[PDB]
Amino acid sequence: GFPSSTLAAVYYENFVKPTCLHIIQNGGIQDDDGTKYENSTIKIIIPQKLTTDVNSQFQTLKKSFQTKKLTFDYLGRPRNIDVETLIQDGKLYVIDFPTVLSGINYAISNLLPNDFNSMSDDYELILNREFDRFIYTLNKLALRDGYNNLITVINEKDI
Amino acid sequence: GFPSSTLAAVYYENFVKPTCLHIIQNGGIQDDDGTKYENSTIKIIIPQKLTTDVNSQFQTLKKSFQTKKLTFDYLGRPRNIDVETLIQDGKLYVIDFPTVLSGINYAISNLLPNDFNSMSDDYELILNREFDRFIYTLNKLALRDGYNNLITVINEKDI
Ligand SMILES: Nc1nc2c(ncn2[C@@H]2O[C@@H]3COP(=O)(O)O[C@H]4[C@@H](O)[C@H](n5cnc6c(=O)[nH]c(N)nc65)O[C@@H]4COP(=O)(O)O[C@H]3[C@H]2O)c(=O)[nH]1
Ligand SMILES: [Ca+2]
Ligand SMILES: [Ca+2]
Repeated sequence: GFPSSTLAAVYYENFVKPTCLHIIQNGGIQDDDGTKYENSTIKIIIPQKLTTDVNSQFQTLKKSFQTKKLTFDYLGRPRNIDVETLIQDGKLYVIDFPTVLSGINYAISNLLPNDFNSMSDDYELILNREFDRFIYTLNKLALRDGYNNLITVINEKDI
Repeated sequence: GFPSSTLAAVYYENFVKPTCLHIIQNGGIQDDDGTKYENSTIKIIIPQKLTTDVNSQFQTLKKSFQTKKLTFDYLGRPRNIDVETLIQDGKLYVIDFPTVLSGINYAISNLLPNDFNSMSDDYELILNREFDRFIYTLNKLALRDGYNNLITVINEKDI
């Protein structure tokens, strides 16, 4: 249907779902010191602006949240899973800025005059519609699988 | 625009492009024994059928091509890059079955009667249209950046 929905579907199937299954099946995510955090949950961060350099955007968010990388395998997966994590008060949070959101910039290209400015109300509307579709798809798939209470999706503007 | 185009754009920006830049900037990909292969190129494999278990599909293709995993960092990237590789006659091939293609199944859901069979001519047409858009987008972006000669995109049916 909409590109933003399909990007949420691959992000869910190939990242969020196996992360949730690891949390459930492993009894949590393990830190460097060997502590396993049964109470592991996921915060998915939607940025206020979407840049054409999501790698630098990721780095700036990692610095701001003071996260560190942990890694785990999910059986059958082609590659390991890497997560940015914060540990507070006996709880672990995966804090993910999805690199898949770069696809939204590709989509929107055709929807704007190509003299467009990123700060305009028109542009804020079109981007927010794509984010709304992405968020709904992510939540729909998580709810269907029973992982609603493991995942929250937060817009940067609302922090 | 089309979901399949947007999936190609994220696959290109967040995987194919940094792989190409590593090959160019590093003077190739390095094997376990320390041999660096200046002649490193990418074969992107489009499957004949798209399953709802791309992880098992990836494993079956890895077994058939007899590839092994190599890993490298690309400066600024949130995570390392993992590639399946084959080495033959002084040349290295990245052989990638893109897990992003799972998104095409999500897209197509609405386009078929939901009593549909995967083997029908109708279904072969709709899937092939999505693959055609994915391939064109990948090639367009690679050509724009100058990486056309590093990448070939092969349909499994044509091997
Ligand atoms: N934090 C975290 N997020 C993850 C991880 N794996 C997947 N994701 C997230 O899930 C999205 C979809 O991944 P995909 O469908 O496998 O689709 C992927 C996959 O086909 C390919 N790709 C990305 N990284 C690699 C890699 O290291 N090796 C290979 N062979 N392909 C990769 O590029 C596509 C697009 O990737 P993105 O735009 O980055 O979009 C990714 C990213 O936002 C992970 O280990 N950690
Ligand atoms: Ca939730
Ligand atoms: Ca080519």
